[PDB]
Amino acid sequence: QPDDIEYTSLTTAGLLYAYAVGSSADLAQQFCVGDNKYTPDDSTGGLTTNAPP
Amino acid sequence: SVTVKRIIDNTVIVPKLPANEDPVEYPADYFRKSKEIPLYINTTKSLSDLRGYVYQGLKSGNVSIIHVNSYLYGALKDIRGKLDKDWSSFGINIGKAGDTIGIFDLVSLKALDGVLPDGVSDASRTSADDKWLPLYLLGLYRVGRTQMPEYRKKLMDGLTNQCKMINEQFEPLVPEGRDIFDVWGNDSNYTKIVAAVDMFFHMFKKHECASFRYGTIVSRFKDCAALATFGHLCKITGMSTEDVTTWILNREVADEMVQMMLPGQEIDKADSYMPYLIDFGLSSKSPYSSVKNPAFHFWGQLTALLLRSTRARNARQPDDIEYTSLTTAGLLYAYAVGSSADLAQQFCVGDNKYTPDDSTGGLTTNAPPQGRDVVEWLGWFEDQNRKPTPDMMQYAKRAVMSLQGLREKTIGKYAKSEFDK
Amino acid sequence: SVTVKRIIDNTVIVPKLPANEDPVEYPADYFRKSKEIPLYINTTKSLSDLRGYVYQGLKSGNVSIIHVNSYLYGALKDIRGKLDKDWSSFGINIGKAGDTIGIFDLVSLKALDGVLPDGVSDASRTSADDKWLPLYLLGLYRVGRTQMPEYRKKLMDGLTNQCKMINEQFEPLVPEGRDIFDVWGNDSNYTKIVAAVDMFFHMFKKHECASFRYGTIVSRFKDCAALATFGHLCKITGMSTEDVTTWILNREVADEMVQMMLPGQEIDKADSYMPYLIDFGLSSKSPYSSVKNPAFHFWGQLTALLLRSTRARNARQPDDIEYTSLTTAGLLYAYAVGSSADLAQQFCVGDNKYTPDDSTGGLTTNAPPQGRDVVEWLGWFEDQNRKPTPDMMQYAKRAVMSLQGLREKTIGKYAKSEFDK
Amino acid sequence: QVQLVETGGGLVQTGGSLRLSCKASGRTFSNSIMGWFRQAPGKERDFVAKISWRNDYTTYADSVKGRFTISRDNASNMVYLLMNNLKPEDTAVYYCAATKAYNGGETSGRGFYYWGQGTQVTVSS
Amino acid sequence: QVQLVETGGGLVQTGGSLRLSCKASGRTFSNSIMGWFRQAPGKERDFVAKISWRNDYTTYADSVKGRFTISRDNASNMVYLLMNNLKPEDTAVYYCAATKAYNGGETSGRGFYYWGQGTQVTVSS
RNA sequence: UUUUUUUUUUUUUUUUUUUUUUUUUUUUUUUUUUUUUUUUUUUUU
Repeated sequence: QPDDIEYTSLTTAGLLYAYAVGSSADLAQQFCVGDNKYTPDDSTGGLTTNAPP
Repeated sequence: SVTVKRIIDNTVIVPKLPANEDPVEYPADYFRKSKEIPLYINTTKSLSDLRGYVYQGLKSGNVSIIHVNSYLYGALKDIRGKLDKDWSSFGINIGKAGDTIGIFDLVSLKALDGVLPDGVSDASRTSADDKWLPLYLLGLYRVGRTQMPEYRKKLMDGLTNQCKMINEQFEPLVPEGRDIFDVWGNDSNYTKIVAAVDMFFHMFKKHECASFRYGTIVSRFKDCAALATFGHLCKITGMSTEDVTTWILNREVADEMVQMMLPGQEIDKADSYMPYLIDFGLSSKSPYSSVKNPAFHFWGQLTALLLRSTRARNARQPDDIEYTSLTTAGLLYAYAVGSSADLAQQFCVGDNKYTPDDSTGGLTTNAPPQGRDVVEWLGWFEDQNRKPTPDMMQYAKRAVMSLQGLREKTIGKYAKSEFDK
Repeated sequence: SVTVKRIIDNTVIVPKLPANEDPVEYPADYFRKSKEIPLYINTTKSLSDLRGYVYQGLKSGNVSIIHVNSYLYGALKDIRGKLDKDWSSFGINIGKAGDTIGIFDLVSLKALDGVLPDGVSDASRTSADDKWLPLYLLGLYRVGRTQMPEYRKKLMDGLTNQCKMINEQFEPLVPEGRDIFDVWGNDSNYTKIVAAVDMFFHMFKKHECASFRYGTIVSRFKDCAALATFGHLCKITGMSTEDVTTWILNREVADEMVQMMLPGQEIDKADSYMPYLIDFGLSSKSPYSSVKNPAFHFWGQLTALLLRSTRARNARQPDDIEYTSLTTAGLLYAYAVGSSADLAQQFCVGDNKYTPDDSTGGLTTNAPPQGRDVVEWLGWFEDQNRKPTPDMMQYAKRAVMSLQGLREKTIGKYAKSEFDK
Repeated sequence: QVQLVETGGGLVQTGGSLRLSCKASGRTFSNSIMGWFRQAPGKERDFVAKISWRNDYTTYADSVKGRFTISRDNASNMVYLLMNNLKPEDTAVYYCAATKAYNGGETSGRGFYYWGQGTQVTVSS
Repeated sequence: QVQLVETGGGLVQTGGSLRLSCKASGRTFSNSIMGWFRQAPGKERDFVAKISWRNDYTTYADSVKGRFTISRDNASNMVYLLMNNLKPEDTAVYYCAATKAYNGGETSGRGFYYWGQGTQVTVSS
């Protein structure tokens, strides 16, 4: 742990970055068989706001 | 590569990383260069001389690897086996139909040239030694490749097999002897010998000298760990190799899967030069190793562990990979295989089978999918906002809890430390 | 095999795995080739010579297996019996009605050609030594099969059975002797001898020398554990072989179950060559082993353990199988057998029996089925969304808890650690 | 053995009405979006209506808004398309479509793994 | 990629009305501000109306207050601009804009990462 | 009296790394640390 740095701000930035990478797994289908891929549903309109990106 | 700039003054910055080539060599990219692998060996000394040469060389600390190779050739030279079918690999017909081939028909014998050691020869060493002296020399290729001292019970079981060959066999090595044969794996000709032994007796499993495979078996698929975890995952889940290939949901795991599934390396052929691509010098950097395929090893090994694998507990956790995304992928895959047991009747008595009921009109939505389709489980996982449900984390907890005797730097301690709290 | 594509760019990938043959050899496929099994033995040296050869060779570490075979033929040849009915197997009429056959009628005697000395000759050894030396040599096979300090546990009974024949018997081997007779497991003629002994005395039971089949009983159904788990399941559940067969809900267990039940291997004959297919060299790879039928072993054993079997808690957990699906299929089976007690009156006094009341009209929902039909329990399990009910998991907990002293790598510790918590 | 069976088509005059039934069988369509498409003679198949599983949220093509009423019954495993106030423009071959669980259904045809053989709808003057 | 499609423009007389529809696809706009811009040839591209994801908060330019009516449907993934009481000054090319998630949508064009090709709107006497 | 990290020569900053590697897995075979047969209160003149 180096000396004479802004431990607080750096910890908050690394906290938001680590929580972003941890939350957003960004899973996506890579291989398919019968040429059937995951097609997401866009008809979800209940307004699921206040959720992380 | 995309333009990056600092917003405070529009200064352009080019983020770049120290590169590491480490190119990977496939076995097929070798036989298009040379249509045969050479084995350099010295044929001047006689058999009875080399016998005592490496006996008294074994008893002391001094011994020449040229003497043990040049002795192994003479000891294993006049051994034969008749093929039941044609044998060919990488455009090399080493045998054909009812041919009777030998162990060194796989490699082309050349000649080693230079100064030879004097070798403090010994006499009075009869021929029965050659019944086990190769098995010794071969087995120490295995013992010398493990650095844990407790694990070198392999030397004791070598003493058991040789003691089976001759009842009064006793280790011709000092307790310092563990220093002697470790460098034996560094002589490319020695590795080309053990690889030829195991590649030989892998076709002839009925031969009386099959015990010689002890020690040489670690040469087959040496530096090929990830390719084995692919079969382990294809065995623990129960899904075909293609179906498991569909559950790959990470970019790195997909690139490594394509790297492993290059279609010209004979990874499905039974008796081929491929499993010995390291000792045979076919490749200096393997394409099927957990060093060049870390994300696949971590992913498949963790997914196997969550499915109650007894082998996966001690697999090592590689460095510099996306542990978070890979763990969410293995969590979803594992929970999908655990939830969807896919039970179905197999045998019937009065030709009455379980007929399902389609009249269930209550609409039990927001329930996990019924099978193991990647397409459905990805959508169900998108209904949970791509965050694991409490039943998933509890499923993983119930699988990694009651895991005792966990070594450091293993995926077992990783999953235990990740899900048991 | 189906085509797999990487959706990033329509590139084709072919996932393939290192195959492994390991084919399975059945006993009947042997007798269609050769209509008799040969036993190689040397008849030159007399009996009283071999009695001393083996005796003084036993006192030391050096003893020839050819000497103990050639001796055992002499010590057992004079013993014969008479059949109560015909005895034939795989089209080999070894006896007929009241024929008096010998222990070596089961095989055909051939001659072993090779060089062999007298080792050590010994006199003074009476013919009474011929009354226990065979029993000793045969028991050393059973002692040589196991490898742990219970080696001595079976050895000391090998002693306990000798003081019956001669009160002053003492093991003519050193404590090192644990290395001596393990070797004897690899001599084909020895395994054929012990297999002939057990196949013989299995017909003429309570014959005065039936104490010899101690040590040769481990040869009957050697490498045939899976069918023993089938009989154990049919005994613990209380159902028929067909009804138990219907409760197989996994494709792997189905393939293995069809593999075991080949209609031409005499697996139901009383006295047959089949139980000794390993030692009688009839098969190099057994069809009915917990190595070629791992899923049926784990399933049929875990289901027995959940039904409070005592044999099951020490059965070993096979590697590379579908642990999750097999556990669910065993939980449904065990829960159906445990809930459906199916109590029914068996005897009546005043010719009055229990008459059930059909005048109950309450819409009983989710009440488990009344019997052990797979067809109904699959529908009920379908109503539970193919997830074990909390009363199911609770039942498994009540069945595996309070289990103490569970050896590692067993299904007992697996069921305890999987259900109890 | 999953399949969609369409019935109810035929030839009618302009302004008439038809009712199209779709029997879905082989699996469970609880979390599946069901739909209808139509193939004009010499033209690629086009979207007309889709009904989801989330509160029966329906999406229609602009060519049929106000004329077609799509519905579904999960207890009967049926999907209906009510064709009122028809036009010769509506003359085509109507197919029933089904989607894998929690998988989206798009108007272009993306998603919709399951299809039927279809039925004929002819509208004349 | 994510794209925005504008339909419903055209040439009308002064006092008429148009209905611009914008289809936003390619991602999720649950926490994204939608909006409309316009550009007259030879003049600056200007702001007309925007609607946020918070309570559908509407912000109008003074040049259209009382005449235009912007709305959005998230279940339909669309955003409409209702153009009542049109003027010749309202002659322009109208673009649909959608800012990134949790980001502001300013009048200058700040934010508003996504844009559409636009639709023509001409108003004459 | 001074003083005030039981801080600091300078570099440095996994008590990381030759390379390769990754179940302190595996000869094969098998896997109740079951069984001679009876037999089953470490019951009883």
